[PDB]
Amino acid sequence: SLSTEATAKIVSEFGRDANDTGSTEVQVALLTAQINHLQGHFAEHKKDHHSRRGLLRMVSQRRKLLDYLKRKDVARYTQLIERLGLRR
Amino acid sequence: AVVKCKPTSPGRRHVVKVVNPELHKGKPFAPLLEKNSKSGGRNNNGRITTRHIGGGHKQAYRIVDFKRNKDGIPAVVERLEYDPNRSANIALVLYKDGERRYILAPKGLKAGDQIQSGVDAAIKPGNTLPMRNIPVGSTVHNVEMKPGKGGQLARSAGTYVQIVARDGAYVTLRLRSGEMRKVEADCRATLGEVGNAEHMLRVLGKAGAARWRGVRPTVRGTAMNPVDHPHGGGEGRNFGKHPVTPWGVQTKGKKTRSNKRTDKFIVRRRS
Amino acid sequence: RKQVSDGVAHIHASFNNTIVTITDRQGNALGWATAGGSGFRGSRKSTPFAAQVAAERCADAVKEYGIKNLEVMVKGPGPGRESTIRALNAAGFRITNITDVTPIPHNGCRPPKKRRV
Amino acid sequence: MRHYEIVFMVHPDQSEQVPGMIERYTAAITGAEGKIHRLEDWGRRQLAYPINKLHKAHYVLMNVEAPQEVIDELETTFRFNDAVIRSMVMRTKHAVTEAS
Amino acid sequence: PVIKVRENEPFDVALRRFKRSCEKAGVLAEVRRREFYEKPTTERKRAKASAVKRHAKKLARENARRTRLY
Amino acid sequence: EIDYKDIATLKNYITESGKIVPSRITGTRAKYQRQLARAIKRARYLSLLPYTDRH
RNA sequence: GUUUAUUAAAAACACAGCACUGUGCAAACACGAAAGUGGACGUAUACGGUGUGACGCCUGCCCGGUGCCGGAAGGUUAAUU
RNA sequence: GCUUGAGUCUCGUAGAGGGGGGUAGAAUUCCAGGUGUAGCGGUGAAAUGCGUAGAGAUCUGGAGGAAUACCGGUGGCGAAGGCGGCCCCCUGGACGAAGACUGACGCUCAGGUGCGAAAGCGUGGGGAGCAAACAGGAUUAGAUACCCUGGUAGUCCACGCCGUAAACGAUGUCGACUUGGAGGUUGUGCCCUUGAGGCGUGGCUUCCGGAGCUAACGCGUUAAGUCGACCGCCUGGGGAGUA
Ligand SMILES: [Mg+2]
Ligand SMILES: [Mg+2]
Ligand SMILES: [Mg+2]
Ligand SMILES: [Mg+2]
Ligand SMILES: [Mg+2]
Ligand SMILES: [Mg+2]
Ligand SMILES: [Mg+2]
Ligand SMILES: [Mg+2]
Ligand SMILES: [Mg+2]
Ligand SMILES: [Mg+2]
Ligand SMILES: [Mg+2]
Ligand SMILES: [Mg+2]
Ligand SMILES: [Mg+2]
Ligand SMILES: [Mg+2]
Ligand SMILES: [Mg+2]
Ligand SMILES: [Mg+2]
Ligand SMILES: [Mg+2]
Ligand SMILES: [Mg+2]
Ligand SMILES: [Mg+2]
Ligand SMILES: [Mg+2]
Repeated sequence: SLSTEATAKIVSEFGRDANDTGSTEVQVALLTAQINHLQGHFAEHKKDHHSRRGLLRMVSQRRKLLDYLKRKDVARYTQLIERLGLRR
Repeated sequence: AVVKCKPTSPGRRHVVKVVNPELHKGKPFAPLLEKNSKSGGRNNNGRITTRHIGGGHKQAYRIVDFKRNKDGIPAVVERLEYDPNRSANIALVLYKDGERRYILAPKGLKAGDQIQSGVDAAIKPGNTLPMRNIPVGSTVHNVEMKPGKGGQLARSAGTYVQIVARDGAYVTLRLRSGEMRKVEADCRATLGEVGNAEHMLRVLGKAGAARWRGVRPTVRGTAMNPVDHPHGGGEGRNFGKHPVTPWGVQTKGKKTRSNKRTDKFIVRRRS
Repeated sequence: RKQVSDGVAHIHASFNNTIVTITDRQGNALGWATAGGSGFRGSRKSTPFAAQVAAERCADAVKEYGIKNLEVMVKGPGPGRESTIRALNAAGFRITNITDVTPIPHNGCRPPKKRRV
Repeated sequence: MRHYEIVFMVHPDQSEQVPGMIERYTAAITGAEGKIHRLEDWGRRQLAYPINKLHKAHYVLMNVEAPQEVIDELETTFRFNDAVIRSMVMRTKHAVTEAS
Repeated sequence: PVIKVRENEPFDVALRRFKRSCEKAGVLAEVRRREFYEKPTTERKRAKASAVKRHAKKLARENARRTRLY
Repeated sequence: EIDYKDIATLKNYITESGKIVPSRITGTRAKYQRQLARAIKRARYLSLLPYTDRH
């Protein structure tokens, strides 16, 4: 999946502290971290449909989580997308 | 890549092009060029020796290093450029001593890649080594028939030669035509296939396209009169003859090779 | 002529015909006998008896070589699988080792389709 | 940077070069910050079945820990080295140093 | 299947070893299996029937042993 | 856990003709049989064990 | 697009495409008593010959005859002896 | 607001999950050569076919393709289709252990989008075996079949298209509740010397059965029982899944 050390940076960078792992920001950031990393995989493994099914689940989960943030706090949502450079 | 033209007009509907963005868009390397003139199929007697040759775009020959005798000096691929004289492209390489040369572009070569020629060179595409040192079963191109004479086999766009056996001083090669041939192990070969494998997927699309590359129209023997061609005429469309060449030799099946000198090296014919 | 003392016997047992051949340790054939050529045709050759008779004819075809030791190679199924080997006792031939060499593919080639009998 | 187990058999006529090859291969990994956890020269052993009309081969064991490239670039050398025949590599999760 | 016969072993026992060694390996059964193609569907169906028979056989036997017949 | 190099124990789970003995006979657990088979196939490749009695 | 300059411009020729077949490079082939030249400063994704003639759906049966290809144990068979 | 739904993180586990690359052995066919001689092959029987131009059989060597015996198991994994040699690289999902974190972020889903056996189509390769079509020999009153000897497409690979199956568990997805017995498979806690043990706790899964349900057959904690949410679909047979 994702390297343990790389996961540690995101939870600290986006979370309030190093122990808050459930925050919607780290989940979205964690999902985004894996989503973009798989572009290289599917760049040449175009017919690897079975693992792509898992990728679309990550995309769907990220969409669902982002919509939740929009309803809860719009200002906080805007900061997350601009930092992550998504919703283009 | 292969691109199908949109049918904006007749003569363009069926045209399929091969586009390689990596090819150099500028002028070739001037000091490595020379002038070659069209012959039109005429020999030194002026007679038409081979038919259906004439016209076409002007072309300038470029000295392609088919020997690759620069041993021990690494070179870097400066760029790939179009070659009007052959189906394959040519990669311009710069030896670090300051000498430039043209070589046939292998399958995967690109600008900046490392290429080395010699007996101790690494086993990578684009490297030239004697087949004595090349492992058996490896795909090679631009194979010399004689040591030091320069490559003469697998020079086309996507052609290649497979080294199948190595017995003593001779190596048996599976030629692209399917025939197996014996060559000395001292002859040099270049690792990897020839580049631009899509050259066979292009479609000229229109009659003028063939003319651009110096191919004049071919006239069938059936439409001839008896005086001109053995197939002759006849009121209506009558053939009633075994197909033959315009000089009477039977075609469509008749074996023609008669070289008793080198049939020793032909372990097996193509079919 | 060669006067080899040790030989190798190959049993090509099959559902239709049984072939018995005798060869030296190097696989060079010395003599052979078959059920079909021993006066049995059609269903006759398929029976186990034809296998034992074919073995008898094989012994005479090689008696001039004066072989003593034999290797019984067995291939394929059939009623002649066991009858032929026992027939060598009637000839008194001596054997040293017996092994099964029936081809057993690890999948691979496409077997022929079933017969709708 | 994972644990690897390497086994390779060389031509019996090249039994006098095996100490040399071990040093060269070990040097390559150690140059990339790797370290060898086990080395064993099993000697010439009887083959279960012939390979290329050959019945006896020299066996050695090499369990190492090094990055991707050095083993990947080591595999290609294994391919063209005619002395070595039928080499194998494996993946392991923990370094093991047993006699076996 | 390989069997080694000594000089002092009588043939009767030696012959039976072939009938008990080769047959144990299943040469006569394996060869018949590849004589004709059982299509993949047939393999699963026949295996399914055998599995049902194997399980049902023990169930049928176990119940019968606990049931009197006279 | 089962190591292909542990060659002394491998004949206990193969026949003379190279057959792998089924679990129903040897009584080995299903998990161990799976890894055992991998070890056997691994050893056969290295010419440590024979594929069959004919070679 | 081409053609009977001067009674025929067309359904004829050509054509991109398709297929068969020859050719391992001192290539086949072609012009030359020969040297040599072209094919080609190309190398089977190349070249020559032949038929068909964009594209679409397709191209069935017959190898006795003729031709070609392969083999050739046997029969017959030249110069020579 | 809250933590029990759902989700995140740490540590491990099993697995033909998927894509790419490499490699190994057995076997068939073909090619070369040696030994050797008149049959081989095939069927209920026979013939076509192959063979004195030396087959089949047997040995040695080489080329090439396809599939992975034993393991192997109502065993495993996957949403389904489906996925079996071994090795490496990239990667999806599930499950367990306790602990922490977010705090309803959930369920279903017309249209839509994606995947989707085999056959089939397009282009370029490959082609050992098998085998529609086709050919011949049998069988029969006839045999455009069943059987036999040959045999092309196809079966294989690259990329695109096709989007159909008894694509079945003939049973849509999610959640809760309701007596049991015997197994398989994969985690885990505890007792521990009285182990190829003893008592618990999860996931998946096979068979038999209670109440209940059902037209009956049967289903039966993996419901076809008792309920809730949402969607799909049916309205006599034929005509017709046709115009
Ligand atoms: Mg995840
Ligand atoms: Mg021409
Ligand atoms: Mg033409
Ligand atoms: Mg005319
Ligand atoms: Mg007419
Ligand atoms: Mg048959
Ligand atoms: Mg006029
Ligand atoms: Mg006019
Ligand atoms: Mg015409
Ligand atoms: Mg026709
Ligand atoms: Mg829908
Ligand atoms: Mg298909
Ligand atoms: Mg196709
Ligand atoms: Mg048939
Ligand atoms: Mg349907
Ligand atoms: Mg199915
Ligand atoms: Mg079913
Ligand atoms: Mg249905
Ligand atoms: Mg029940
Ligand atoms: Mg319709």
